[PDB]
Amino acid sequence: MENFQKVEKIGEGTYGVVYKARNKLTGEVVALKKIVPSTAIREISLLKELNHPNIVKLLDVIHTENKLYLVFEFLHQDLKKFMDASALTGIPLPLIKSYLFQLLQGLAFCHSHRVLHRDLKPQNLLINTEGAIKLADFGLARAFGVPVRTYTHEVVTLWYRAPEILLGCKYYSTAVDIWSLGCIFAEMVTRRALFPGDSEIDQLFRIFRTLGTPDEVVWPGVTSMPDYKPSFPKWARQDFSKVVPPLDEDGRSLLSQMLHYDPNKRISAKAALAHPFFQDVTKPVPHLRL
Ligand SMILES: Brc1cnn2c(NCc3ccncc3)cc(-c3ccccc3)nc12
Repeated sequence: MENFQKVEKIGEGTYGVVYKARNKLTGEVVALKKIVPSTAIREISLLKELNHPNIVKLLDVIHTENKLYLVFEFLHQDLKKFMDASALTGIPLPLIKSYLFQLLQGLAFCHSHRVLHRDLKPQNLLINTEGAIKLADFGLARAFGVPVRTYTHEVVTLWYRAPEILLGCKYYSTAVDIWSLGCIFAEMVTRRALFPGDSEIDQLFRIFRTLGTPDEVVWPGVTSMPDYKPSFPKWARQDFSKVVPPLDEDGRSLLSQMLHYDPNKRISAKAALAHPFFQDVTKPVPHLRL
């Protein structure tokens, strides 16, 4: 770590503080994350080769004095801040579309190598002045786990958690990331979180009130899941036209396939890239005030 000069704190991550830092040598400006079982070291080390333009580059892993530091490529803004900033007018549809398209490419890449994110959320979607958006923290969950609270005691958000995780499926799939991204897509369009649960049951019930309480018809095997209870209330499903106005039919159709209950039926990232919603996709430049 003596090779880096911290510039400022840029975030409170799941596993530790995240700093903007300068490589005291090359002058490189980076993001430095403070986070060791050998399995974690091997898993993380593998992420160094998982490179794609829509994944924040993992530059190096530093293990010293039994402390772990991850050095990443630096980006100037995150999607949470960008969305807050664009609240008054909303993010233009062509930009939301470009972002979704790019994020789907990042997921398709990671998923092809059998790597899951498992904790996608606006805070870990990073943007630059060129119109790019990238996923940060891919693979860390499998390496370190996903805590209930952060090292700061901050509550880890449930808002984007897939229903199979909430229902106790132990061996969830790449579909969990498609669910999260669908939640984020709806939030960009409406300017409000889709399912802002504040406990596991609130999160589940918020999903059920919008998408209908799942049953054996829409999700074969659901009633057997570890945390499923026959006493869950039976709510009816709402129309997407009410949920994400005024998203067009193509967008509502895609969102519906990203939020399918049955993870087996949920659209894959690769199939989503082929959806008609992306027929007119472009890459606009966002207006960034740094
Ligand atoms: Br890797 C990583 C690379 N950049 N980066 C950024 N950049 C955005 C930013 C935010 C504030 N000041 C300057 C740049 C934020 C976070 C982050 C980590 C945890 C929580 C929130 C954001 N992680 C990262």
